[PDB]
Amino acid sequence: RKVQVSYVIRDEVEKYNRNGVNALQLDPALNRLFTAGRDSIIRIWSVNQHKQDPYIASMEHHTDWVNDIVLCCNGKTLISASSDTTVKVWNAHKGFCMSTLRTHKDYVKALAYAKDKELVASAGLDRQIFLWDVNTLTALTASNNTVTTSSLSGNKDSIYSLAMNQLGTIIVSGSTEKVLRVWDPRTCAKLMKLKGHTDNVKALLLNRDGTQCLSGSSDGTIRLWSLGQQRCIATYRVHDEGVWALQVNDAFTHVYSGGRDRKIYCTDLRNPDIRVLICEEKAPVLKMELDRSADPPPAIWVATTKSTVNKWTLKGIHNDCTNPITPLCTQPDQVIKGGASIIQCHILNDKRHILTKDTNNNVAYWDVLKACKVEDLGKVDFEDEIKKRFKMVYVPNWFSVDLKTGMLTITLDESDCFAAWVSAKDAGFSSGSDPKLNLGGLLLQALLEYWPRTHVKGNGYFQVPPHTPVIFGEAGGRTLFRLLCRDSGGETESMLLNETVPQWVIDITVDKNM
Amino acid sequence: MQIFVKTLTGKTITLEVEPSDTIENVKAKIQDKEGIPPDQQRLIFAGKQLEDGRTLSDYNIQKESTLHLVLRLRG
Amino acid sequence: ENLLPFVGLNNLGNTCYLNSILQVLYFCPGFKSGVKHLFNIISRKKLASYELICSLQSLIISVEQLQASFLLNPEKYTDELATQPRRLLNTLRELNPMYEGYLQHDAQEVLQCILGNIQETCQLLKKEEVKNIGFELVEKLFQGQLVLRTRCLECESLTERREDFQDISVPVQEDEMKTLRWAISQFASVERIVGEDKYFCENCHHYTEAERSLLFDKMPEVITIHLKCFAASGLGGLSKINTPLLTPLKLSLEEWSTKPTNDSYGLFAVVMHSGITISSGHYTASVKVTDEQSLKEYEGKWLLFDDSEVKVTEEKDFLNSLSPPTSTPYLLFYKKL
Ligand SMILES: [Zn+2]
Repeated sequence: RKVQVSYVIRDEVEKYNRNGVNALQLDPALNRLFTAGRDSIIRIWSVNQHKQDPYIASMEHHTDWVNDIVLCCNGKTLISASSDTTVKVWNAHKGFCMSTLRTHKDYVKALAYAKDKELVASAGLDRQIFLWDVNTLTALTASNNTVTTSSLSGNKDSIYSLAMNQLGTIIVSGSTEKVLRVWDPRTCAKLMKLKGHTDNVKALLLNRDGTQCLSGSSDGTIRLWSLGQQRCIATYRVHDEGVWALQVNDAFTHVYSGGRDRKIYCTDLRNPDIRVLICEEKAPVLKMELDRSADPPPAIWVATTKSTVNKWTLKGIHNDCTNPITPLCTQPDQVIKGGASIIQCHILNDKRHILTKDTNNNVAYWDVLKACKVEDLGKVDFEDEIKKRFKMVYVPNWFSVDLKTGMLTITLDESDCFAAWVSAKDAGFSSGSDPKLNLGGLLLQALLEYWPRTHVKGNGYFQVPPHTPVIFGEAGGRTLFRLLCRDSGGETESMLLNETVPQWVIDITVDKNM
Repeated sequence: MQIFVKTLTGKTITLEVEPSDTIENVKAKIQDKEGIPPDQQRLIFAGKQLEDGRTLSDYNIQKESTLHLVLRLRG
Repeated sequence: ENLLPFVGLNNLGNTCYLNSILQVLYFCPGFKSGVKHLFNIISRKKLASYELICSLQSLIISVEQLQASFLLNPEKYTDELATQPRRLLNTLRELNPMYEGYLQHDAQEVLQCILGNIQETCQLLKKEEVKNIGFELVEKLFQGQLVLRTRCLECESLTERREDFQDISVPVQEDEMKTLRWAISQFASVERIVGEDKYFCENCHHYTEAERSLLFDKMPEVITIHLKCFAASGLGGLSKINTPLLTPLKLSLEEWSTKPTNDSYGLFAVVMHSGITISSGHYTASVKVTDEQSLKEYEGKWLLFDDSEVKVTEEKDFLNSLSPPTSTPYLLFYKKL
């Protein structure tokens, strides 16, 4: 369809999450925690209570929410699922992206993993479920090795969760259709339809031999299923609002649940009515990852809509009450600190500067043309600061801003990218002459300044920061190709740019003509 | 802001607008999405039919406000 | 020769759009009594909305008098029994100059203009009285309270908007036969918003999938159903849909209500349009007699008002023409039982 150019205004290193965390993976051999950030960055942390700075690395390739991650191959390989419609394959030890799968056509929401087959599956809002052989994915070229997919059909609505068993013999999807759908991943054959839930199902777990399934649903219930009988064998109503996250011990006898009501419970499957409040988190729980160092898990890591990630200890579980008031725990055992998200954005009348407000009520002033921050203004009044900087000037709209990652993402579209002519003098530039500059055209040239095909470097008036992410996407989300501005001179990047840069950008950046 | 529009089939579509946008802008955005001429459109908000020349803030239309699209069955 | 005691309405030059809804308003339960009360308040205290109330009382009395003139000695009249509503047309021309001339117009649009102006009168007289039931006229007869629920499927936050409504804008076909149950469900039932048209969750700060539902909260005495008997392709470009819905006699909005009720509504009036295009056509009305003076030979039958003309059609014979043709339904009026 119609191809948009975007870029992110940010620092070269974003040490802290800038948004909530969608998913968690624990490498037990290296004591490393992976977080899948809503800020589009995956980060590796050390979980040694020794280290003063648990940050290890950021893995920067996605353009939107990272919704799920799966550590494969004894921690060598990470696979990620994002709202940018892609699945990416990472070297988890060195922290770089190796391949990008683009078979999904909407937000990819869930990943599933069959350890014994090195099989992963992806599913999203497009109602598709693709199956991927992990050993098959490392494809350097089209002759030595083309990656191939296999997919399942039947989902009548957007898929929100997905699980496989360890043996890779059962796969289950959860969706807004309120039925769980089951296939054999080996044959892609439909096996059964599990009916019972009255709302979306965002959490799924299978036991080791794929004979029982636990589902967590926005209707507030947890349901246990027998796959041999194709029926529900127990329903648990331990939450007040939607259940979004489930974990289970190795024995498949205690289930840990969390969701919108922020409360996290451990409930015994053999005696449902006895449930224990482990803690109440500070924000809706999105995902939980048990620490499995010991059979009775010593701790549980919890991801929420906040940028902080808390580890809660479990030492002291040996109750009676069905609706406990007092949480078992009150303070996290470890805390990985997060940063603020930009939650409000106003484009000024000059169509050049932006005022932001973040979750700390801090206000900043940015230069869209130079792709950078200008000054932090502290905790001033946001609307009073807007009215204070009002200038009676009209410039046609020529970009759009989005806050989906918590950082500033600027998008250019062919329809209005070239709408804003300004004079060199009023834009603060100097060569001398004072001709008329097109803002979108100069920016496009700065974004592709390192692309050799644009040479005869840059636009002659300003540069963007070299680390600026440059994104080529389809209208309404779907990323085609993403690179950093400085990397355009690469052999891989120049080939991929030639394949992805739309002719309406080529016109300005290559042919040098409006 | 994002407003809702109930089309002739009963299907809801979203429109990105601003409070200072005139009703003519909204009808032109519906023409972009539904191919219906603006002079042939009739838009109801909470029982009140919108008039050209006025803006969305004149009718106190906010985010998640629903406009109902109909036509003029002249007889 | 076989003349009827019910009064028609002269066509003054493409004014069947006005005559159709006026004949429906006359037969609405509280309308006649209500405009008399609003006339009696303006007659005490005190142009614009006041003139519209007087014009409405001028016509209603003119219709009531002409019927009494016929019931006294019907041998005075031959093959016609109708009155002209010129004062109401002139005030409407002053309220909206589009009604000037003699062009064709939408019946729903003129009903909205009349009811909306009467309500402005009620609210203007509420202020002039309180500064020093009647003014509840439009609100208890035709107007209802709607509840539009939007639920982000990401965070499951459910926001709400209360909007008033006087009719229920309803689709006729999808783009074999669709019932009215289907059609109201297209309006009110859950509608998932997905794909290249995603809801923007301000809490999530992200485009998300959403579930939208509309619920009826406060319901009035008359439920108006406004059918969208037309569609567009983009090819003047627009077209009428001649095939209508399967129209029931009894209606209940319990399944789309905010709270369980046992209120059932009964169809009593239908406004129809005849023509292949939207640009022009012919409006008529059809009204069922229900509930007081010796005229009970007709109770249960359907009177058809075609401008100055008026017929009596049978319950079964009219009901067949209402569903799949000649004229096609455009408005449906139900009333509480
Ligand atoms: Zn949300």
